Amino acid sequence: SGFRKMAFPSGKVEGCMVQVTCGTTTLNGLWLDDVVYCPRHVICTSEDMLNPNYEDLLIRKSNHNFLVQAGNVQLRVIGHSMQNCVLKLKVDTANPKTPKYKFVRIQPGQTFSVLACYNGSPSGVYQCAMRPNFTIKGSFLNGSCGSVGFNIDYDCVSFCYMHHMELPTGVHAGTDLEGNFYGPFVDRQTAQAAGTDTTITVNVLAWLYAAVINGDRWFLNRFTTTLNDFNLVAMKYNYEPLTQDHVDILGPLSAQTGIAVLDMCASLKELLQNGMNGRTILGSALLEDEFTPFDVVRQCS
Amino acid sequence: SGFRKMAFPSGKVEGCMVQVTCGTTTLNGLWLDDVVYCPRHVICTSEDMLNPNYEDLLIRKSNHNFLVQAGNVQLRVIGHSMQNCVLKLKVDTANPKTPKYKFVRIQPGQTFSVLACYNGSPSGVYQCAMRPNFTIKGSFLNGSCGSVGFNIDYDCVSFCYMHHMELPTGVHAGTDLEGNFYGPFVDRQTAQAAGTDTTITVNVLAWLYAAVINGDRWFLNRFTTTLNDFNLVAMKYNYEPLTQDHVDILGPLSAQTGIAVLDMCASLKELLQNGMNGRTILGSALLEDEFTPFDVVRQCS
Ligand SMILES: [Au+]
Ligand SMILES: [Au+]
Ligand SMILES: [Au+]
Ligand SMILES: [Au+]
Repeated sequence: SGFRKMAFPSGKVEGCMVQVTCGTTTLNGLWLDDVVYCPRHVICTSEDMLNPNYEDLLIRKSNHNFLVQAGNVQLRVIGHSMQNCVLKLKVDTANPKTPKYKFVRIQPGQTFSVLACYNGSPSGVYQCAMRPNFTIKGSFLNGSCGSVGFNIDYDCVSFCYMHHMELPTGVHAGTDLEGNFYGPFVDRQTAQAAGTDTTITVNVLAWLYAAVINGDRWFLNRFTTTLNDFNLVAMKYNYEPLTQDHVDILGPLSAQTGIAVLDMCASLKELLQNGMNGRTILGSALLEDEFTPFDVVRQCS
Repeated sequence: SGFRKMAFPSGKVEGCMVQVTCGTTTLNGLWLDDVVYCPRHVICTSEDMLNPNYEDLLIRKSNHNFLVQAGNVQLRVIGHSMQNCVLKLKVDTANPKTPKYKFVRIQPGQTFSVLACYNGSPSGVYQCAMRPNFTIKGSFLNGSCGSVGFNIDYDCVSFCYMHHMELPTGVHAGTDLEGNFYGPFVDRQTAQAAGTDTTITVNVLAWLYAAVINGDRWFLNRFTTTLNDFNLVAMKYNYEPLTQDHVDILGPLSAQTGIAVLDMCASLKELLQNGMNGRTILGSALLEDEFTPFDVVRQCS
C-alpha cells in the first residue's frame, strides 16, 4: 500500500552525464556510444541569447573549441554538427557505461523522470509530466541545461527530453533528443508565453483509481454521466477532453476496481463542482494529474 | 526556479541491491563490502509472523540455507549472524560496486530517499521523511522489504533506513542498518498502532521560505508573533513545537529572504487558522512538511 510520485532509478543515466564547455559557457551533455548531445546554445554568450544566429556562431567553432569532460577525464572531439537545436559532438571513445537506449518523442500528458545535473554532475531525480501546453514545471537552476528526461523499460532507457530554456513565467521548455522543441518555443531569450495549462484528465482518472485501490473511497458517489456531459464540465474547468481512447486506456483499472470509467467521471465531475470540502485524496488537497494510467498499474503491480 | 520533491541519484545504491532467499521467503538485501544486510524476518514463514521466536528459527538455518543472488550471479555465504532485527550474511566476495558509505540513525523530521526494490531489482526512487511518530508514508508492495533509505553527501552514501513492516494502518515501519527499529515497532504481525502523526513545523517553515524565493508571496502578512504564542497555535493544530534550535537552523533562509523567522511563523499561524481559501503555495493546497531546511538550501543552491 501507499502512493508516492516515484521516479525511475537514475543509475543508467548518471553514467552518461558529462560536462560540455565552449568558450565561457558550461552545461550538461549526454554521452552515448561515441556521440555527446547537448543544447546548441552552449555556443552562445549571455549576450547572444537575445537574438542568436546559430549557424553563424557555429562557424567560428572548431572541434578543439568544445571541451568535454566525463568526471575528471577529457574526451577527444573528432567531429561536430548541429541537428535542429542540439549539437552532436563526435568523440573518439565510446562511453563504456552506455545503456541500451532509444530516442523517443513523447506526447503531451505522458510522464518521465528528470535527472537534474550541474556541471555534468547528477544532483537529484524527480518525476514529472509533459504539460498539454508542452511545458514542464521543473526545478532547474543556472547550469542545469542539458539535463535529460527519460523512461526505463526493463534494461532500455528511452530518452525523451533535454532541458533548454526557462521561460519568463518560470516554467521550463526543451527538446527531444533530435533537437526539436516540444511546443512552439525557440532557443532565444525573448517573450514567449505558454498557452493555457489544462489538466490531464485521463491522468486524474488514473489517480482516482489508484486512490480507490489504496482505500481512499469517500469521493465515490451514486451518480454516473456520459462522455459528452462530462466533457462539458471538463471544458468549463480547463480539463483536457476525454476520448474513448482514454476510456480504453483506463480499462485495466476499471476491471481491477469494478468501477466503470463513466462512474468515476461522475465522481470527478462532483469534485470539480464541489471542491474537496477540506478533505484529501492520497494525501493531496488537489486533483493530481502527473500519473499516467500506465504508471498507476506499474506502481500497483 | 521551480520547486519539486527531488530524490538523490540512486545509482550508487542500485549497485548494492541483491536478492536474498531463505526457504520460501524472498526479499531485498544490501551488499556492501563482503556483508549482505537484510531483514531477519527472511527466515519466517507467513505463518511464523504471528509470533516469531527469531533465535529459535535461526538455529534451524546454516550458511547454505541463505541464497544470495546479485543480478544473475550467486554469492557464496561463509557466515551468518543476527544483529537486532537484521541478518548479516558474510559472503566470500566483496561487492566491486560498493560506494563510500556510512550507517547513520536519523532523527524524526529528517528526510531521505528510498530506492523501492523487488526481488533485488530497483523499481523506483522517491523522497520522504521520517514522521515524528517514526513511521514513513511509503510505497511498498509485497516483496519490497529490505529496500533502503539513504542520503548522499558528495560521494558518500549514508544509509539510514531499511524497510521491514507495513502496519495495519497502511504506514510503514523499519530499522536503521544496525537493525534497531525506528519507534516502538517490532517485527511481528500484530496490533501495533502509530501515535499521533504531527506536522514537522521547521520543515513547513523551510518550505514557506522556498516559496518566497520562488515568487509565491501571497501568504506573507503584516503580523509577527512570539515563540510561545506560535507554539500555543502549533499545539492546537498538532504541529511539532518550535525551538530556538529550529529558528537557528532556518537562519540562512531568513538571511536570504530578509524575512524574520517569527514573521514567517505569524504567516504560518494565519494559514493554520484561516486555511488557504482555495489558493496554492508552490503548486500545493496543503502545507508541505517533507523538505528540511538543508534540502531547501541544497535545491536553491
Ligand atoms: Au532499446
Ligand atoms: Au542554462
Ligand atoms: Au563516508
Ligand atoms: Au515483505
